[PDB]
Amino acid sequence: SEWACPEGFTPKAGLNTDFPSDGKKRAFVVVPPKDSAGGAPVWVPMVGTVEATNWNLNVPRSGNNAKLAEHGYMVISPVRQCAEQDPNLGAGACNGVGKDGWTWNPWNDGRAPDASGDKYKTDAGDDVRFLEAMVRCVGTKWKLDRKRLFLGGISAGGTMTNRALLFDSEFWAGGMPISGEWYSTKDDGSTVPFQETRKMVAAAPAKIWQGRVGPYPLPSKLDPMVVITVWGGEKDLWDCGPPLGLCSDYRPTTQASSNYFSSISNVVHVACSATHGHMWPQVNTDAFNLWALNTMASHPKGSSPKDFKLTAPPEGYSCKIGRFTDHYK
Repeated sequence: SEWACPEGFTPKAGLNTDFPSDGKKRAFVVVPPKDSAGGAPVWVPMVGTVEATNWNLNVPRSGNNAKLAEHGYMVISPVRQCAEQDPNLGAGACNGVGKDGWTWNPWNDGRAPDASGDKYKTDAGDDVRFLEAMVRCVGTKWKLDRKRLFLGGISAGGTMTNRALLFDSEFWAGGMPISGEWYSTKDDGSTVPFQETRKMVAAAPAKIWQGRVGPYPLPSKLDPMVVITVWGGEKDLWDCGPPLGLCSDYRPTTQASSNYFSSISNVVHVACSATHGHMWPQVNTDAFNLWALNTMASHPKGSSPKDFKLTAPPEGYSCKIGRFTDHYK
């Protein structure tokens, strides 16, 4: 069976705590659709560094992702390890550098550039496993569509989405990484500082760049999926003030991710450009979210790329099949 729960755990509507996974106690919020017509498509939205899981689900400014349950989607939003099972915790310990082999603390989304992260060149990490186990467990109490499991997120959550799609494409039918990092590296897997990294990518904008967000080396093949990468435009940057300052620019990262997924023949990639900067899509939010999910739901796992049809997104967005062509000149 595709569906199972860990010993002693049973899923319920709303907040779930103490889900056992890789020896940790994990939490997640379940918002079921009113009817699971024999099998509901799934949306797993993830916050980034400073927004609380409940904001992403219930506050417009942060996405209002629970609204998708009104349109037939089962929505499951996972709580970050650092928030220690609190869905109302925004930043806290989450706003910090990573440890134990990880780059950034919110999500186990990319191996650290030093030796500490070498095990993660091949090990997907605890978060990739949690996300799958979580969905597999909810699936024992509500009927879910195994071929329509989609995940997504903003910032660190988009980074985590990229990692899960790279390491566990057998599970997810695809997803929507919004302004996620790629942690681009040189071909041999080594990392150079932010500035050089930005420049090397701008110097070769169509190249397939390796990255610590994924396995090293990146897979030459993946299971069938549909991926919608979202870039928020010129101001889509992450700057946390001195001394670190500007440390992520999502132009090269969404270019690099779009290049890779567009190069995998059995994966449909959609490159969406918006103008809201770095936060959940702000223009026509509800409409965009529903457009994006229905677009992914139109391409269930195992669909042929040649049959995918892209419809126009709401005003505020410009999407094309394939890699981004609007990031570099």
